[PDB]
Amino acid sequence: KQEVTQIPAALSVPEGENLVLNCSFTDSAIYNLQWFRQDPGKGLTSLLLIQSSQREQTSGRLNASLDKSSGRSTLYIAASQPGDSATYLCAVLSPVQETSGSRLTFGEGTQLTVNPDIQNPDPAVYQLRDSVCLFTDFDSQTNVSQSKDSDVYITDKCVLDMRSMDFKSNSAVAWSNKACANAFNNSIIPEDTFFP
Amino acid sequence: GVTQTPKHLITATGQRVTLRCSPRSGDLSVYWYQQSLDQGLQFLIQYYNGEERAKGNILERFSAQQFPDLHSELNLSSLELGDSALYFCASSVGLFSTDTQYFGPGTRLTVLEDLKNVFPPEVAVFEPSEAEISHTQKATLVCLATGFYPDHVELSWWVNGKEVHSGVCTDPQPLKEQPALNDSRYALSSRLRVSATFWQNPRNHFRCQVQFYGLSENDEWTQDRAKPVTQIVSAEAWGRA
Amino acid sequence: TRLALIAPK
Amino acid sequence: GSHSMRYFHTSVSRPGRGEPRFITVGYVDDTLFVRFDSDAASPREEPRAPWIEQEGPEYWDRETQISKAKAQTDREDLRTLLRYYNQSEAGSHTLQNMYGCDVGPDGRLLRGYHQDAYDGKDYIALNEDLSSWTAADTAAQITQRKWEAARVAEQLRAYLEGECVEWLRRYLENGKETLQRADPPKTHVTHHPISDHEATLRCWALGFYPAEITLTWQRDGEDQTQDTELVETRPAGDRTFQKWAAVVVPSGEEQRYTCHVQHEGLPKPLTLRWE
Amino acid sequence: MIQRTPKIQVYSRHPAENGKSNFLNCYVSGFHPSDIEVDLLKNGERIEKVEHSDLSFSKDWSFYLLYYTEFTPTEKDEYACRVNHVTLSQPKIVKWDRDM
Ligand SMILES: *[C@@H]1O[C@H](CO)[C@@H](O)[C@H](O)[C@H]1NC(C)=O
Ligand SMILES: *[C@@H]1O[C@H](CO)[C@@H](O)[C@H](O)[C@H]1NC(C)=O
Ligand SMILES: *[C@@H]1O[C@H](CO)[C@@H](O)[C@H](O)[C@H]1NC(C)=O
Repeated sequence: KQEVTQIPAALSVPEGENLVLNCSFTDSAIYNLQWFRQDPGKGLTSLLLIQSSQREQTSGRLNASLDKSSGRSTLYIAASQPGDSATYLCAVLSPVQETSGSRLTFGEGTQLTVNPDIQNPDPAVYQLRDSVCLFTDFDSQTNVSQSKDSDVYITDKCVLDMRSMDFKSNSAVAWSNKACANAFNNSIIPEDTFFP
Repeated sequence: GVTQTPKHLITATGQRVTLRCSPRSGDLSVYWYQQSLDQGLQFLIQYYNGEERAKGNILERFSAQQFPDLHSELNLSSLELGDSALYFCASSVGLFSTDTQYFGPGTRLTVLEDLKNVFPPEVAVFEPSEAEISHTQKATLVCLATGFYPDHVELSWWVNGKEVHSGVCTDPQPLKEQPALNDSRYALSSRLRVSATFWQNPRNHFRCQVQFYGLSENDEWTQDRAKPVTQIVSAEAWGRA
Repeated sequence: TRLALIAPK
Repeated sequence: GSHSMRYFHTSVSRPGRGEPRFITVGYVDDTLFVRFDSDAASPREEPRAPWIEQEGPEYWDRETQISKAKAQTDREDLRTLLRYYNQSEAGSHTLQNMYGCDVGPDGRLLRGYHQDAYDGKDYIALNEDLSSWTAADTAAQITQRKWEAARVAEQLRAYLEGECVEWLRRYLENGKETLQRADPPKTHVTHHPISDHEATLRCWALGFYPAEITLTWQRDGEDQTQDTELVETRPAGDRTFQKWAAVVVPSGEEQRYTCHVQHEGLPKPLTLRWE
Repeated sequence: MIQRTPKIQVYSRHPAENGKSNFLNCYVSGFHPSDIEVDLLKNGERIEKVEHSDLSFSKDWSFYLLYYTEFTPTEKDEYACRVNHVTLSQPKIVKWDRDM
């Protein structure tokens, strides 16, 4: 009967703003409530562990509240950084009627995407040496749309970080083995995008 | 922390697999979880000092045990398509309700009907554009692994024999090349951006390494082409000007 | 109400 | 005045007769309001006070599962302590736990409790600061290092500072007519001549709540505490208590002895004589 | 091993009167361990349908129990409580005195 629901399922916010992640459970008979982050390729990392009778926990920029009488939990993330991008999972330790021991009950999770602020935008589309086209250096407000034709392959935006230069840049690749002038025609590209 | 073996596993239906786990030094209780697409993270079974503690909605064809050395094994027999999921192993010091569990890297299992659709990827690197070099004073290499099934791939960049993570971006999930087909081949793209002065030096060597996980040796291969076994396919570039 | 605590000795 | 809520636990192992016997009870002041026994046909948290019966099914489902887990955890501890003290698995052993909180007249927390015992002697106890332990021997120190690493006292402190006082106030208001309405004792004096020259004057106090009471005899106004036979306060069986005090008096000097009864149910202390 | 002998008090809930229904109580306390044999006697015979309270202990960890059942006292019938414990080699019997 113990069921955990997390809302929303996805949340994309600009860099720096504060965040509110919600979690609810049905059976109020719990031993503790935890918040995990799940990075792809790696396991789960414990962020906050709220005891049964406690009401809140804090660690760094993270604050989480617990209300068993209402069966709710909220995770506050102050000054969100791009490194916080992960799937945040809400778990509950609680028993089940007529069974041996207690277990953890997880929610579906909230996929958080903290988009980085581009200091100096510079949209451009280049062409690379085939052994593809590179739409890069566009602001976070730029939306990458999937190609209409199935034979034309287009990926989504992706943020690389050159840490030695304090440089972040979004990019996307479009190719087809059938020109870079109409590869990103479906996406709302800025007209100032430079075409060499 | 927690170690799980193997890392990936691709086998056919009706087969039987074994997943090994090793808890942390001093941890006496071990946990097994299942993370699929249609159910999320779900508890399976828990052992404490070689004895079963808690048990979830685990199938009879799933067998688990804990040995006196505290490591655990999970036998998934008579595999179905729905058994394809990500299986995690966690451990704790004991049974304290005020403590936390520590999870391992997991084991990714994909169950297929017939294995005739498994293919290793083709890796190719793309040299940066001279227009990007003259405009941004930066050089971006793009790697692309095409035509592989399933999506058990791990991409990495190597510079002068050393793996690099700065300036590296990779797609979060591979895309289907023909999404109309249910057994479609996948594709994955990655980028590496360095300074234009670093790329112009012909002394630097760049390597895109794609780690593919394929068929294990327990599966019989009766086809003309080579067996798509777990292998590494790579492409490289040297840079000029 | 009762204390929810599992603390083995 | 001051009020308290306490939970008692007892696990007695029976090697060969099945799982250990587990009985836990809950009290508010001197009033039993919940019980759980593992030997019952249906082990459930059962009510023992009419004011607690107004809680929903989610209340009794929670306290049942918490008592069942407490029973199973003590079964693991009974086997654990066998290795700590190097004892045979053939003998019967007892594990006892008691936790609770006291509140003042303003409802604020006065003192929180949590202490365990094994075979009748102290094992480990939560200190009054709710942030440290007191172990009795080297075996309890093994438990102490485990609970400190698992941060057990942090959950105890949260419960004694929050849930223990909040739910105690709820019980005091829902049972205000029985938990905050004191029952005065019915008093009378009996005469029992032993010899032709001495008699026994017994001052009875019946049907009072709470159990805290003071019976004193006065001979011409002087306390006869040295020669007063006093029995322990005993339950009557209907939530009330009983107690009597007897003094051997010579025949002919009965009116020179007076009984004095002190009780919170009495606005004024009562003085009675043999009549 | 701590072994403490039980204290015994046998009494009635209400002041006894011949011919009126009442409750005969036997309150044992201050004993360790918990396992104890308590029987209410009527003229030496074990009374059946005797109920007891839930087990509990005091601040010194010593237990206590209240055994009780319905009865109607007469001037001819003698009641008593029989208690056997590990601390008692002889089964102790305490007669019921109406004035105590
Ligand atoms: C999450 O909980 C907060 C708590 O007040 C509430 O204000 C907010 O509306 C909730 N968010 C959603 C999406 O329901
Ligand atoms: C881009 O377009 C999609 C279209 O469905 C929309 O859902 C999304 O909010 C837009 N913005 C971003 C940043 O994806
Ligand atoms: C589980 O699998 C292992 C290896 O595949 C095998 O040796 C063992 O017999 C199986 N069954 C059990 C109960 O371990």
